[PDB]
Amino acid sequence: GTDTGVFSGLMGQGYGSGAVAPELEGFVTTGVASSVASGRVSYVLGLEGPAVTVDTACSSSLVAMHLAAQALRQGECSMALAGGVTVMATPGSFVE
Amino acid sequence: MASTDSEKVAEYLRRATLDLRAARQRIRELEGEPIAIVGMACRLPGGVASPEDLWRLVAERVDAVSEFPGDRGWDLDSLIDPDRERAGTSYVGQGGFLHDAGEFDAGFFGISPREAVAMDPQQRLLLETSWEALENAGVDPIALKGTDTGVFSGLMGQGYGSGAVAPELEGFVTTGVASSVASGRVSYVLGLEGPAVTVDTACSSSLVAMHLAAQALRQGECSMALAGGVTVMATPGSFVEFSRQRALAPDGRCKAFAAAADGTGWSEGVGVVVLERLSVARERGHRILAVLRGSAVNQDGASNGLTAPNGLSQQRVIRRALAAAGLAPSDVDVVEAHGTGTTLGDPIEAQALLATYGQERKQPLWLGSLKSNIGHAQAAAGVAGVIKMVQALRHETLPPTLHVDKPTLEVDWSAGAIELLTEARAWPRNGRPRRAGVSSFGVSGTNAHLILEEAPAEEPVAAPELPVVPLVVSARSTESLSGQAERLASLLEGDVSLTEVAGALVSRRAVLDERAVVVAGSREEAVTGLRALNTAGSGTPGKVVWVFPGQGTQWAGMGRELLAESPVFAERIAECAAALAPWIDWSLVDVLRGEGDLGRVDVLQPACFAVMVGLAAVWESVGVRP
Amino acid sequence: MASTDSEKVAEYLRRATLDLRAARQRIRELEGEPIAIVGMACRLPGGVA
Amino acid sequence: EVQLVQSGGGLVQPGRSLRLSCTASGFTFGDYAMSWVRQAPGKGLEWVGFIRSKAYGGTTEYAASVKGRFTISRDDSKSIAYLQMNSLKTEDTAVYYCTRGGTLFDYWGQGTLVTVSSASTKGPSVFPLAPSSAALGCLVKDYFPEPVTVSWNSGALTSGVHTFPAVLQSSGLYSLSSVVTVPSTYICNVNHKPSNTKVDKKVEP
Amino acid sequence: EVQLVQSGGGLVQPGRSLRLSCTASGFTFGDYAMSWVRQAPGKGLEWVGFIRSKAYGGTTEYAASVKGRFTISRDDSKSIAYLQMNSLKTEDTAVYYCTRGGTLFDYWGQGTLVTVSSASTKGPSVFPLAPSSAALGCLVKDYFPEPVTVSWNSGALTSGVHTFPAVLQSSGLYSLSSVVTVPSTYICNVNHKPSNTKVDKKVEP
Amino acid sequence: DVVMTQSPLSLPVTPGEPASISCRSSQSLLHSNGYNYLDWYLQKPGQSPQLLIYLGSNRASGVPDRFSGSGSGTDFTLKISRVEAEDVGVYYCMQSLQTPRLTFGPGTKVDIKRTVAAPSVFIFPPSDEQLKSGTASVVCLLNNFYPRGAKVQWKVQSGNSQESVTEQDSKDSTYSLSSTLTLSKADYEKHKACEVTHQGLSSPVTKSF
Amino acid sequence: DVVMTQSPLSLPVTPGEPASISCRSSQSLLHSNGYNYLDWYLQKPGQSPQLLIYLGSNRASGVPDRFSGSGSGTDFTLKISRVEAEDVGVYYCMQSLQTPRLTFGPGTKVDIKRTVAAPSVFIFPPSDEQLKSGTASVVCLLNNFYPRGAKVQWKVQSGNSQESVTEQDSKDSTYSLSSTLTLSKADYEKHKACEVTHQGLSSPVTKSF
Repeated sequence: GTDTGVFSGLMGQGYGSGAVAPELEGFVTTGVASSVASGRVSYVLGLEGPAVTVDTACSSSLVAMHLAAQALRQGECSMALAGGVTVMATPGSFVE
Repeated sequence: MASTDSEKVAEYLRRATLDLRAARQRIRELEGEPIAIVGMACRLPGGVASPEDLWRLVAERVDAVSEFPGDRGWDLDSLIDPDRERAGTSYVGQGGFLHDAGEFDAGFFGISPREAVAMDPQQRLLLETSWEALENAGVDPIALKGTDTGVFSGLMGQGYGSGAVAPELEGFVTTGVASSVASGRVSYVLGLEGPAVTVDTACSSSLVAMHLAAQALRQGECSMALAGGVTVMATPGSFVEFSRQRALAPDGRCKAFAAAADGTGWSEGVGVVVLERLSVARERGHRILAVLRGSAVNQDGASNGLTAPNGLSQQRVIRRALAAAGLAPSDVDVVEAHGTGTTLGDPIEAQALLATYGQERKQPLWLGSLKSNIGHAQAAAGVAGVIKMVQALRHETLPPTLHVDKPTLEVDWSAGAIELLTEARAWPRNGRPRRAGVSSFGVSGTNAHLILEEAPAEEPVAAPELPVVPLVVSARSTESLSGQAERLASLLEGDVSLTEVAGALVSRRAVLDERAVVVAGSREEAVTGLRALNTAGSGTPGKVVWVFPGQGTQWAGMGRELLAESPVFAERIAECAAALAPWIDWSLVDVLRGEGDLGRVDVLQPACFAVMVGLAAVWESVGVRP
Repeated sequence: MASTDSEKVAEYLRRATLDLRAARQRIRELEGEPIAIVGMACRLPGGVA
Repeated sequence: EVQLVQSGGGLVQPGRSLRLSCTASGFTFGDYAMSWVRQAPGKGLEWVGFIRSKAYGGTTEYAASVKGRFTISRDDSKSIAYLQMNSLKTEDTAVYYCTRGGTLFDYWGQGTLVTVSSASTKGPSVFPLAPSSAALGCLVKDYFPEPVTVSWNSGALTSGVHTFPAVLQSSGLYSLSSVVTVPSTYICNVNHKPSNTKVDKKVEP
Repeated sequence: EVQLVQSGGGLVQPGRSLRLSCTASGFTFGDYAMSWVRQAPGKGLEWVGFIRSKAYGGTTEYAASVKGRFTISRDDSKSIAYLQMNSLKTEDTAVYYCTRGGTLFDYWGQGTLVTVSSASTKGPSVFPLAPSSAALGCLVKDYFPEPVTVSWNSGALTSGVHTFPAVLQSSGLYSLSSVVTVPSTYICNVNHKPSNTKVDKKVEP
Repeated sequence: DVVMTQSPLSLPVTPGEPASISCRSSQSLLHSNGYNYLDWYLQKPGQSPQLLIYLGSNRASGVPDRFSGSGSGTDFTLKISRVEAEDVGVYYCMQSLQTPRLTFGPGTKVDIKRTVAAPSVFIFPPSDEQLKSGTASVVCLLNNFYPRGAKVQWKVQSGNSQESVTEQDSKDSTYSLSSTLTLSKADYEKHKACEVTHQGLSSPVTKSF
Repeated sequence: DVVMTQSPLSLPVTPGEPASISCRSSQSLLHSNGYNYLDWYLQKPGQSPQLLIYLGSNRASGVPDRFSGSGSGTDFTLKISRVEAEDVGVYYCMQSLQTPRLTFGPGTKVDIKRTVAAPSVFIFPPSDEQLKSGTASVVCLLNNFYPRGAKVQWKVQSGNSQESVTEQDSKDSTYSLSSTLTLSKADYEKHKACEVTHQGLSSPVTKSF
C-alpha cells in the first residue's frame, strides 16, 4: 500500500528460446519478457512506486542506484530498492 | 555612534529581502521548470515519413490497415486460419505494418554491409529518425561533437537473427542484437557525452523515457536531450499467442469506446523528439514547437489479476500529474486516452476519466484515440500520440476519430461533461492557455501520464527580399544530392520567401563533400536551375594562389554596378582614391564608372590597380586566405 | 506618525532574514541530501549466501 | 526550536489575584518583546499588553480598560514571561495567549483558559423533547461546571445527533440540548463528571 | 536588471572643471542613496562623497579632501546623478565609480578614468639594452600620453618577454622597458598612435 | 485620524478553485521608506493564530505556497490559486503603520460553497418534567440550512431567547441552529409562533406550538 | 576611539583547498539589536569591486555557495571550502557600525601557492643614445622569484630609483621587477650597484657595472 519503487539491472539471455511444449502455453512470453521482472515483484508485494528495468552494458546496476537516488530526492517514493542480476543460460558468449 | 541605525538596517535588510526572494523564485523554477520541444520525427505505416503526413492523414479520415507482409519470410500459409483454436494459427490476417523496414543507408555512416545485415532494423531506424529529428530542429549535427547531450530510448527484444548464422558474420551478431549498444551506438556516431539509457516498460516505455529525460534536464546533467521509441516485429508469433487469448479483433481494427469493440490491432512505428529547458531555448532563439508541463509515473501494484488494471491507480497518477503541473482539471480541454479497443479495458478507463475530469466542467472536454486509425503501436505508440497533439495544437484544429457508431453502454455518459470527436472542430486561440493530456498503461501495470501546454505567442518580423541570392546544397553522395535538389525544387514550387530559404539553407544545414550551388533571382529561375543541375565536384583541394595579371583587362564602365552592389568595395575604393588623391588630377570614381578616357596609362594603370585591390578586399571578406 | 517605523522595520527584517535563510538551507538539502543504506543482500559464487 | 509553554490558568472567584507564566525555548529570549493577548468566548481577539526588550528600555504597555490591575514581568535568566492579574471579574474569563514579538506575533503559544465565576457544582437536570406527530431530543439544564456528555442510545444512534454547544445562562449555570430526527426505544444518557452524576432517559411520544 | 552608465571622463588641464554623469536603469531609483568613490592607480580605495534620498531629504556629504570643489546632484525624474569637478589637480587623477546604496556598495558601474595633466603629445624614444657575455631588451621612454605598443621581432619573440607597466616619470612623461632573456634576429617594434610614431630597433652586444 | 480597513464578510468557496479577498483602507499606508504596513493572520477553528503574509508580498516560511498577496496604496488583495479543505477559519487583514493596536476587528470568514439549503424548521413544546421545575423553554430548531443567516423571532418577543449554531456540517455541509425562548411556568401557562428568515427560504416560515 | 580591524596580510593558496581569513577588531561591533557590523568585499585584478558577505553570517546573492563567514564580538573569519584559480585578488573586511567610514585600509592580498624561487638578478649599462641625449639610466632586473617581497638598494642611493613590478606569472607563477636608477650623464661618469634581498635569496646579492 505504500509508494516504494524498484530498479533492476539485467541482460537478455534467451532462457528456453527453443521449441516449447504446448502444455506450457501462456507462461512463456510472461516468463521471459524483460519488463515483467519488476512488475512481478511489485505485484507480489503490492507496491505503487515506479518500477523500471534498465539495461546499459555491464555497469547497469550502478546506473539504477543513481536513478533511484534522484527519485528519492524528488519525493515520489519513501523507500527504494535497487539491484542487479546476471545468469548465463548458454555459453555462447565464451565462444564469441 | 549607532543612532542612525534606522536607515542602515532599512537598506541592509531590504537588500536581504530582494536577494532571498530571488532565491525562492530560483528554487521554485528549479523544482518546476517547464520543458520545450524543438523538433519531432516520425515513421508510421501508410507512408507517414513526416508529421505533416500524419496530420494530413488524420485530417482526411484515412485508415492504414493492410495485410500481412511477405518480405520477412513469414510462413503465413500455416498461420491464417478461420478455425480459432487450431495450434500455431492466427484467426486474423490484417494489420498496420511498416513495409519499408528493411531498407537502410549504411554508406551514409560508412558501415560495411556485413554489419548492416547483422544489426537489428530497429537500430537503423533509430539512427535515421534521430538524424531527421535533429535536422528538423535546425541544428548542425556536426556541431554537436563534444557536447554533453544525453539520450534515452525505449525498446524490447524481438529475437532477430535467432537462428544459425554463417561464419562470415562473426564478430557482429552480439553487438548487432545487444540492446544497450543501440542508444550508445547513436552516441558513437555523433560523439556525444551525455548519459545513454535504454528502458523496457512495455507500451508506456516511450513516455516513461521522456519523463526520465525531464528529471535529468532539471538537474543540470545535460544541455538538451533526445527521447523516443521504436518497435518492429521480427516474427509474427505474438499474433498466434494473442490468438490464444481471443483478444484480437478478427477485423484487425480497434474501435475505441465504440459499442462494437471486439479486440485490438498491432502495428509498428518509430518516433523521436528533442527536449530542452525553456529559458535556454529562448536564449538560443530556437523555434519552440510546444511546452511540456507535467509528467507522472506510478505502478498499478496489487489488483484483480496480474494484468488486470485498476481505475483507482489511474486516478492517483492523474492527480499526481495535475499536482506536479499545479493545474486544476478544469484547465485541460482534450485528452488522448489509451484507446485500446478491448472489451474490458475501455470501461474502467472511461469511469476513471469520469471520476477525475468529469467533476465541475465548464465545457464538455473531448477525448480521442489515435489507435483507431493505426492500432496499437506498442513501445512507440505513446510518443506517437504526443506528436499528433502537437500538430492539432499547431493547426488550431481538433481532428476526429473513426469507427464511431455508438458509445458503449457501460458508461453513464451523462455522469459528466464528456464528449467524443466524431467530427473535426476548430480550436482557435482565444487569449487563455490551451492544455492537453495523454496517458498510457502498460500490461505490466506501470502507468504514465503527461500534460502539455501551447507554446508562447511569437512576434513575426517582416524582412525585405533581395534582388538575387545563392542557394547551396551538400550531401555525401551524388544521387542524394540529386534527390535533395528535387525535393527542394518541389518545395519551391509553392509560395515561400526566397531570402528566408537562402538564410535557412546557409544557417540550418551542415556542409558535406558533394556540393552544388545555383544563383537565382526569381522562383522560376530557381526551379529551372535546380532541374538543370547536372554536375558536382568532389575534388580534394591543394593550395590557393591569387594570380595577378598585366594589362588589357579594362573595358567601359568598370566599377559602376558592383559599386552600388557591395558597400564594402565602395568604401575600399573611396579610401584608395583618398590615399591617391595627393597625386591624381581626375575623379577616379568617375573614370571607373566610365566617365573618363581609360586608354591613358597614367589613368588606367592606377584604375586597374584599384580594381584589383578592391576585388582582393572582397575576396578577403568571404574568408579566403591565399 | 512615522517615528513608529524603525523598531517595526528592525523586527520585520530579523524575521525575514531568519526565515529565508532557513529556506535557503532547505533548497541546499533538496539539491544534495545524503542517502542512507539500510538493507543489503547478495548471492555470489563460492557458496556465499 | 522556538517553543512556548503557557501555564498557570484555571478557575477563580472574582476579586482575587493570579499569575500566568509562559516558558520560552529554542532562541534568544532577551532579544524579543513579549506580548499577551486574550479572547473572550465567542468573540474576536483583544490586545491586552506587551513588554519591550532590554535594548529599548524594557518598558511595558497595558490596555486602558485593565490599566492598573495587571502587571507584566519577565525572567530573562529562565526566559519566562509572567502576567499578574489582580481583582478579576466575570468579563475577564477568556482564553489567553503569550506571543513572541511586540509588534509582529510570528509565534504563538498553545493558549490557556481562565474562568472567573462564583457558581457551585450541581447535578444536571434531564428532560425529554417528545414530538406529537419527526424530531425529538433531550434537554440538559442547570449543571456546573463543565463538562457534560450526552449519548444517544449509548452511541448506537449516530445519524442526526445534534449536540448543540452549551450556552451559559445568566444564572451562571449551563444548559444544552442533544436532539435527533427519526421519522416514523430511543435513550439519551447524560454524564456530568463535575457533579459525578449519571442520568439516562427515553424519548417516545 | 540594475545597470549603471558612467560618462564624462577624459584628460583635463590643472584647475579646470568637469561633469560626471551616472545613469541608473532596471530598478526604482527614487529610494536609494548614491555614493561616489575613486581609486588612484596602484592604490587602494578611498571614499569621495555621497547623497541621500528624498525620503530622508536627500542631503549630501563630501570628503574634506575635496570639500567645496566637487558637487553632487541627483535627478529623480531622469534618475541620473551628476558629480562636478572644480579646481582640479593632477594628484586627483584616478578611476572613479558610482555605487547604489549609501552604506552598502552592493552594485558597481564600469568605472571611469580621469587624468589631470598639462602635458602635450610627444613621440617615444627607443633605446637599446644589450648584454655582455643572458638577457636583452629595449627602453621606450619619454612619450605622452598612453598607450604605447611593443612587439619583439614584430611579435615573433614571445618567450621570456616581460613588458613592465608604464610608469609616469616626474618629468610628466611615460616610460617602460621590454625585457626578454635570450641566453647565448632581435628586434623591438614600438608604435604610438597619439604621436603616430613607429620605430623598430635591434639589440646586439 | 485612526485609519480603518475593510473586507467582504464571507466568501463561500469550493476546493480546486481560486479565491480572492480584498482589503481596502481609509488612507494610503505606503511609507517614505517604501513599504506598505499590512499583515494577514489566520485562525483556524479552535486553533492558535499564525502569520501568513507581511509587508504586502512576503510569505512566511512554512506556509503553503499557494497563498500570495499584492496591492499598494489603500487597496490590497490576498489570492489563493486552489481552494483546499483545511483552509477554513477566520482571516484578518490587520494594519501595522499605526501602533499600538487594540483589536483585530471583524476579519473575514470562510465557508464551503454548496447548494443553498433552506432550514428545516421545527418548534418543540417544553417537557412537562421541565415544567415541574417551574419554567418552560421552547426551541425553534433549524436543521440543515445552508448558508447561515437564518434569523428568528418569537411571537405569541425579545429579551429571553438564546441561540447556538453548530459549525458547518461534515457531510451535507449545512448548519443547525437551536434558538430557545425561555419563560417561567406561570407566564408560559398564561399565554397560548417563531418566524424564521433565511435565503434558503423563499419567505419566512412560521412555526407554532 | 575610531575603531579598526586587522587581517593577515597575504596567504598563498592552492586550488581545491579550504581557506580561512581572520579579521580581528579593536572593539565589539555587536549592537543592541543583536548584530555585528562587518562586511566582506572582493576586488578581482582589474575589475570593479564586488560584495561578498554582510552581517557576518548571511551571504549575498550571486556569490558562489562555497563561501561562508562567522564570528562575533571583535573577531570574525571568512572561509572558503574550495579554492579556485580565478579567486585571486584582494579582499576587505570593513566595519559599518561607526560612521562616516573613510578608507578601506590595506586589505588582504591573496595569491597562488608555489615553490620558493630565488630571483634571477641582472644588470645592464645605460643606453648610448640616451648618453648622447645627455643622461643615463642604469637598469637592474629580477626575474622569476617567489614569493613577493624582493628589495633593491642602489649604491655607487635612494630617491631616484623607479621600480616597475609585473603581475604574478601565468605559467611559472613567479614575479619580475625592473628597477631604474636615472641620473645625468656627467654624474654617471663622475662615479663608478643594485643590492638585492629576498626570502628566496640566501644572502644579499649585489650586481654592479
